[PDB]
Amino acid sequence: TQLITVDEKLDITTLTGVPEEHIKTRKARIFVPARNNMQSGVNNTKKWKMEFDTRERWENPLMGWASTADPLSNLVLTFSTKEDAIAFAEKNGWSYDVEERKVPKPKSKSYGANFSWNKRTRVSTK
Amino acid sequence: GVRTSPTGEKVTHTGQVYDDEDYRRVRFVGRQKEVNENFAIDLIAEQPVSQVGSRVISCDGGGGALGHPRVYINLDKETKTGTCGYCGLQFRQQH
Amino acid sequence: ALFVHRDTPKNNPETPFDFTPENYKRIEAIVKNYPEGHKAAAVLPVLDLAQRQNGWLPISAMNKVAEILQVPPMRVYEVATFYTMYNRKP
Amino acid sequence: TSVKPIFSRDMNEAKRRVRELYRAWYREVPNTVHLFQLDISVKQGRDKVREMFKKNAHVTDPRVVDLLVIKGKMELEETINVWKQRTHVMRFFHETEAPRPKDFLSKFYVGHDP
Amino acid sequence: PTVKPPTARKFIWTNHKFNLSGTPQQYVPYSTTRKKIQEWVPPSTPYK
Amino acid sequence: LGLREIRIHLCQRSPGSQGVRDFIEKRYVELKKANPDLPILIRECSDVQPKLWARYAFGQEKNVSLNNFSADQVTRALENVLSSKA
Amino acid sequence: TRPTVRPRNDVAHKQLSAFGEYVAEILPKYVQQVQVSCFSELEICIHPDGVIPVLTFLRDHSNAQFKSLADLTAVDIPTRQNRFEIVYNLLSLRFNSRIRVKTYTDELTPVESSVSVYKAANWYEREIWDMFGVFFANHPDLRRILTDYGFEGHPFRKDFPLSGYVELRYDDEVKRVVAEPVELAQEFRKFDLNSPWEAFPAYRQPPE
Amino acid sequence: SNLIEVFVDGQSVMVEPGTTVLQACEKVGMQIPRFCYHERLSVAGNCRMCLVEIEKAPKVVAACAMPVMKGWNILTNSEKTKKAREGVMEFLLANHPLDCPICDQGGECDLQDQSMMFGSDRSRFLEGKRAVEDKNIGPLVKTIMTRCIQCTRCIRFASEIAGVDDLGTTGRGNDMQVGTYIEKMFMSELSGNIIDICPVGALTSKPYAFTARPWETRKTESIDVMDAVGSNIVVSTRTGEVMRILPRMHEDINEEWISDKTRFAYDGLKRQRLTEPMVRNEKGLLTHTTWEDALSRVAGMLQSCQGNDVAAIAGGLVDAEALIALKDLLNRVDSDTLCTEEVFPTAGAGTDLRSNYLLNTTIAGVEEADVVLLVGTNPRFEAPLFNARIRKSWLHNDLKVALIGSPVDLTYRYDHLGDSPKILQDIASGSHPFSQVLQEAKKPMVVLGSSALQRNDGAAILAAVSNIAQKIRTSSGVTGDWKVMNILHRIASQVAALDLGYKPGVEAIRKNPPKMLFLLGADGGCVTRQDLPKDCFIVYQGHHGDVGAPIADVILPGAAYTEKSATYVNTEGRAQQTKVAVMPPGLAREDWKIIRALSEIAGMTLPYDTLDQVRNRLEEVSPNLVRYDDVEGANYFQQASELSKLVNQQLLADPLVPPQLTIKDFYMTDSISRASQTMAKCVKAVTE
Ligand code: SF4
Ligand code: SF4
Ligand code: FES
Ligand SMILES: [K+]
Ligand SMILES: [Zn+2]
Repeated sequence: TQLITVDEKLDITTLTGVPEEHIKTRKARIFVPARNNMQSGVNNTKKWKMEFDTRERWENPLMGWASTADPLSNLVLTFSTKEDAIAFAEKNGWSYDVEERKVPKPKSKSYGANFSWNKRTRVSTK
Repeated sequence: GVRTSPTGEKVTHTGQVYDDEDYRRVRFVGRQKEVNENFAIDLIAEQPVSQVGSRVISCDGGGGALGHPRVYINLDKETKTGTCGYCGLQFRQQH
Repeated sequence: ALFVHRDTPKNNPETPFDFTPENYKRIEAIVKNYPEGHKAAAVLPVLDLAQRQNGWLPISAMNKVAEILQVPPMRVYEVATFYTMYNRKP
Repeated sequence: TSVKPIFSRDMNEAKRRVRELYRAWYREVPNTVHLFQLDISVKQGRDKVREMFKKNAHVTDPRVVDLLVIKGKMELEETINVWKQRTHVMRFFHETEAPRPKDFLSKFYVGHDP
Repeated sequence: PTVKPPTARKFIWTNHKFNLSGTPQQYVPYSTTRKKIQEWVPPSTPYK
Repeated sequence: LGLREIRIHLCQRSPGSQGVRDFIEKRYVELKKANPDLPILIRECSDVQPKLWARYAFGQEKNVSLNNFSADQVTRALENVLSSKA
Repeated sequence: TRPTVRPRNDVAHKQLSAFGEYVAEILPKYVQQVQVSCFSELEICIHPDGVIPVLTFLRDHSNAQFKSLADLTAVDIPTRQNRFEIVYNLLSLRFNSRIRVKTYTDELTPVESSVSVYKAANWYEREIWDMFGVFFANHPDLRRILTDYGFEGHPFRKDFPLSGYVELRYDDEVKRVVAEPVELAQEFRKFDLNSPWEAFPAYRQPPE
Repeated sequence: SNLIEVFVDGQSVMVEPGTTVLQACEKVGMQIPRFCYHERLSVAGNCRMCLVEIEKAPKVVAACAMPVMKGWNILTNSEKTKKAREGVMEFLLANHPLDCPICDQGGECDLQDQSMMFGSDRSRFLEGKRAVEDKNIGPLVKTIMTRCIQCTRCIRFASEIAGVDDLGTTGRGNDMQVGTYIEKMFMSELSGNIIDICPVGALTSKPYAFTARPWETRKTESIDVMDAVGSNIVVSTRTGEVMRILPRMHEDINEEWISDKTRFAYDGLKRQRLTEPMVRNEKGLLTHTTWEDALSRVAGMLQSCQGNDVAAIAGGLVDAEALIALKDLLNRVDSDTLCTEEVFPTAGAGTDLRSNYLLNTTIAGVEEADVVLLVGTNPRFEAPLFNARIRKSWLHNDLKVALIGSPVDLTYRYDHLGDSPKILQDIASGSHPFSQVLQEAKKPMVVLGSSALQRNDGAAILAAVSNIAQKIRTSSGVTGDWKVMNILHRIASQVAALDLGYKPGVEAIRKNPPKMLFLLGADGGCVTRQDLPKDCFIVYQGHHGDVGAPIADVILPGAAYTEKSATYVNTEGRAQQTKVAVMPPGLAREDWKIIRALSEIAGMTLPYDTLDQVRNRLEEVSPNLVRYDDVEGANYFQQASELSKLVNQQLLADPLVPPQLTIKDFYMTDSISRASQTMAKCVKAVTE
C-alpha cells in the first residue's frame, strides 16, 4: 500500500514552535499591496502578501529608538495566488482576512478627444 | 549659539532639552550632557552672500570632488537670495 | 527676459487698461470670425489689439482679454509668454 | 488525501508511540532531577511532562503526532545524555517570566494586546 | 605637522581631549529629538 | 418589561427571504403606522438567512428564524413579537 | 558586448543539455524536469521517491561518476504546497562537472535519507532537519545540529521571524541563564526596497 | 464582437478599437515606461518616453497616444525601442538637477527608477544645466521647479479633475516653465494630488518635507474618516510614528485621489491628544488618574442610572464597534437614548429602511447618470471626491448638473435653479422647467445633502426630495434597477450609527435631559451644560481635547482612526475597516475596549472579548457592517415614500445655505483638523 489516508484538516501549529499568543491572537492580512501613488510602476502589485496586525512600538528610554515586543512585526510573506496564502494561513492556524485584488479598470483613451468640436473634453491648453 | 534651560541643562542645536519633571535627566547626574557648541545654523549665517554677475550660478561646496554634487541655482528673484540646498551658501545676482 | 510676473507699481492687476469703443467694435468683428463655442480662438488677435492700443501688455490687458472672452487668465498668460511679439515690458 | 506515512499507519500506532514516549519520560524525570541537581520535585517534573503531552492532545493527524514523538525523543535524548545543561531543562519552567494578564480587564490595564 | 600643518578651521578643537571614559566628563547617550505627541492640557479654570 | 426595537434581516434576491420581502412590500407601512415610535430596522444583505431580532428591556434579545416563511407566517411571528413584550 | 558582459559557454551548455537528456531517458520513472541555466548549470528536478535511485545512478554510472556531494540544501518557498525544495549539488571529478538534483517535500512527508549514497549527507540533511523541519527517514542519528538544545521551531523557514521568539539573559535570582520572550530595544527596520518597475523582461510571467 | 487582433512581441491579443499601444501592451502584463501619460488624465504625448517600435514601420510611435491598427506587432524590447528610451532618458537627465540626496522623491522617484531600468548608466552632457525659479503655490505643495521635466500632469490635473485652470506653461523652448505666471496660490480641495502625480520631486509635500524616505516606511492600508466618502488610504509610518497619508486606488470611491484634509490633517493627530484618564478633583479641575479610578467613577454613576437617566452622543469619528459597544452598554441600563450630532429626520420611515439615508445610486453610479440634481449641498467641500466624480461625469459623459441652494463654485458649470426650498415643490408639480428635464432623463439622480437636513424643516425637505424622486421613478423612463433618491453624508460615523439604530440628532436629549451623558468623540458642541441639569455626569471618550473634553467630569482617552482596526461605513453604505498603523499614545485605549472594560466594572459585562466577537455582535445588529468593500443595495423607496406622506411638515422660507461656502470653511471640520497646524496654515493662507 505504502500510502495512508488522512482525511483530517492540515494543521502544523504544534510543530512550528510558535508560542500560542502569536497564533490565536494574530490577524494575518492577505492582500495584493496597493501601488505607491508616488510612482506609476505596477511591478509591486503582482504578488499576494501576508502580513500581521501591527503591535505596540514604544520609545526606548535610552536612545529614543522604536522598541517592540512583537516577533511577527517584520514578517511579510509572498504568495503567487490568493489560495496559496489562504492555505498557508490555515495550515499555521492563523486567523486571516482577505482583501480582493483591485485591478485598475480599462480606460477609454483618445488623444483626439482633446480637440473635440462640441464636447467638454477639449483641453484649454497643451 | 547654545542656550540653557531653567533647569540648567544645555539645549542642543536640534532644540532637545529634557523637561524639569522628566526623570531621564538622572543619566547626566554626576556626568555631563555632551552637546556640540558649533551650531551649523549660526555658522552658515556668518557667511557673506556671494555677489555674482550671472543669472545662474553653480555650487559644488568647494574642493571639487571633495564637496557635494554640483547644483545650479537660479538668481532671478531679487527679493530672495539663491541658497545652495547642500551647503547653505547663498548667492545674489549683482544687477 | 523672464516668464514670471512680479507686481510693480507700473505693471499690476490694478494698472488702468480698457479698450476704446471702436476697439470694442473691432473685437466684436474679431470674435465673429470664429464659430460659436470657440470664442477662445479670438485670444491671439484681441490681445494683439491690446498691444496696438497700448504699445505693450501690462497684466490688465491680459486680464481684460481673459474677461471679455470668458477664458481663464492663465490661458491668456500662456499666449502672451509663448509668442515673441507680445511686449510684456514697455 | 493519500499521503506517505512517517512511522504510523493510523492513529492507534501513533498513540502507541505517544504512550511509549510518555513512559520513557516518566522513567527519566527522577534521574533528570538528580543529575541536573534541579530544585524541583519529581512530582513537579512529571506534572510538566504531563502538561507538555496534554498541550498536544488535540492533534488527529498521524504524521503530526509522529513528528511530535520524534521531537520528544530528540528532547529525551538531549536530556538522558547530558547535552542540555540545567538551564535547558529549567526553560520548561518559566520561572523568571512574570505571569501574563489572563482576563480582559488586566490586559486592558497593562496595554493593547488582545 | 611641523612640516605640513593641518588645514585651519574655526570648528576644529583647539584643545584635544583624551579618552574620557570613567570620568565625570564622559559621554552619556540621549535621544536628540523632541517630543512627538503633544498632550492636551486641561483648563485651569473650573467647569461650573 | 417591553419591546424596544425590532430588526428584520433579509436578502434582496434569495427565495428564502421572498415571503419576508412580501411582508415589507405589502404589510410594513400599516405596521409602521400602527407602531410609530417603535424602530423596525429592515436590514437587507447579500446572502443572509431571514431573521427577526426582538430586543426587549435591559438588553434582552430574542431571535426568530424567518427562513422560507410566507408573508402570513412572517406576520404571525411578528405579531407574536409585538404581543409578547417579554 | 565584449568587456562588461560575462561570456557565454555554448560548448558546456550543449554538453550539459545532452547529459540532461541522457539522465532523463535513463531514469524516466523519477525525472520530472531537466533544465540548463544560461550560465551552464544542469538541474535535474525529480520526484522525491527517486532520491536514492537517481543519486546512486549519478554516483555509480560510468558516464556520470558524481562521487562528491558538494552540498545538500533546502529552500523554503511558502507559496508551494510542497514548500521545501531539497537541493543536491554533486561533483564529478572524472568528467570535471557539476550537477544539481532538486526535489520537494512539505512539512509532513519524509524524504529518504541519502547517507547510504553519500555519507557526506549525514550532517547536511541533519541541518535540513534543524533549519527547516524536513524529516529524513532512515537517517542514522537525526537530531539538531546548529540550534540551541531546547530550541522550538525551525529558523530558516520563511515564516520564522528574524529575531526569534525567545532570547537569553543571565538571571541572578535563579543563578541561571534564562529564556524570555524577545523584546528588542530597537526593532529591526523593515526596508521595502523593490522598485515598482520591471527589471528583466525575459523573466516576465504571463498574466492572469 | 468587434475586437481587433494586435501583437505584443509576437503574442496575440484582442483589443477594442481605440485601444492605445500602451494599453495593448498593458493587457499582456508589460508596462511601457512613461512620464506624461496618466490613465486618469488626458493624453499629452510629450515626454516621449513611451516610444516603441512597431515592426515593418521605420519610425517609433508614442504608445500612450497611438491607437493600435489591426495586425501591428508591437516590439516592446527591440533595439530601437531601447535606443529611443535611452535617448529620451538622456534628454530628461541633461538639465535635471543633481538633487537626489536632498530631494524628497528619492527612492520613490519614477525618473530615478526608469533611468535605472530603461536609460543609460552615465552622462554625455558636458554643459551647464538650467536652473528654474521656484514658485509659491501655497503652504501644501513645496515647489522646486528645476526638477520639473515638463510632463504637464500638473496642468491636466488642475484643469480636468480639480477644474481650476490656474497652472500652465509660460515661455517657450528650454525656458518653458510650469507655473501660474503670477504669485497665485493653488488651493483646491484636491490640490495635494499633484504631489502624487508629479513623477519627479518638483512638487513635494511641504508638511512631509525632509522627514522620511520611502524605503523605511511601513505601509498600512486604511480608510479615511475625514468625510463620509471612505477614501482608501495608505498610512505610511516609520518607527511607530505616522509619516504621511497617501491614496489607495479604489475605482469605485476615490479613484486614486484624496482630499487635502485627508492628505494633510494627520499632524492634528499628534497634537491636543488625550493620553491619560482624567477626573475632576476637589477643586473641579481635570487631573490625571488611572484607568481603575476613572472607570470606577464612571461605573458608579452608571449603576445609579436607569431609563432616561443616561444618554449618549456619538461624534463624527466613531467606529461601529464603539457605537454598538456603547449601545449595548446603555441598553443594559434600559436606555435607548443614543444620539448622533448630525440630524437626520425620523419622520415617516426614518432610519428603518436603509434606502432613505444612503447614497443609493453609488459614487460610481454618477458615471451612469445623465442628470444630477444637487439639493441643499456643497459637495465640493462636504464630499470632495464625490464632487470629483461628478466633474468626471460632467467632463466625459456630458452630465447635466443642477443645484438648489446657494450658488457655490463646484469647479464645473451647473444650472443654478435658486436657493429657495419651494422650488422642490415646483419640480414635484411639473410647473418648473427642470421637472421636464428630470422626466425625459433616462438615469436621473437626486442628491440631497445631509447638511440641509440640519435645518428645522429637514423632514419637509426630505419629503419634498423623495416626492420628486418617486414622481420620476414610478412614472418616467427609469428601469427599476436605477436608484434616484440619494443622500450625501458628510460624517464618517453617521451611516454606521444609523444602521445600528441610533436616534439621529440630539432632540431625544433636549426632550428629557439625563443626569449622565456619554460623549463618544462628541465635539460638535450640540449639547452643552446649559442644556443639562444642575450636576450632570459627563463622560467624554475620545482622542482629542477640543470641545466635549473641557466640560466633562471623566475623560476616557480613546484611539484615533490610525490607531485601531475599526469599521466605518461611507455615504453609499459600503462598510470598510481601518487597520492599526500605530498604537494609541500613552494610556489611551481602543474605544470598544474602554466601553467593554467599563461594562465589566459596572457589573453588566457585554458578551464580547475580542474584535471578532464585537464584529459578530455588529453582524447580529445589521449584517452588512462586516461585509467589507460591499455595497448592499437597499430597496423599498415606495414604502418610505408612503410613510413620508403621512405628516405634512412645512418648508421654511429660509434659503438652502450650506455651512461651507468657500475653501476657508473646508479645512477645519472635526477635532483632528482643528488640531492640525497644517490646516491652520491652509486657513491662514486662504483668508489673506
Ligand atoms: S526628482 Fe528624482 S531624479 Fe530628480 S533629484 Fe529628485 S529623486 Fe533625483
Ligand atoms: S511639476 Fe511635475 S507634474 Fe508638473 S509638469 Fe513638471 S514634472 Fe510634470
Ligand atoms: S508617455 Fe507617451 S509620450 Fe509621455
Ligand atoms: K512628486
Ligand atoms: Zn553648495
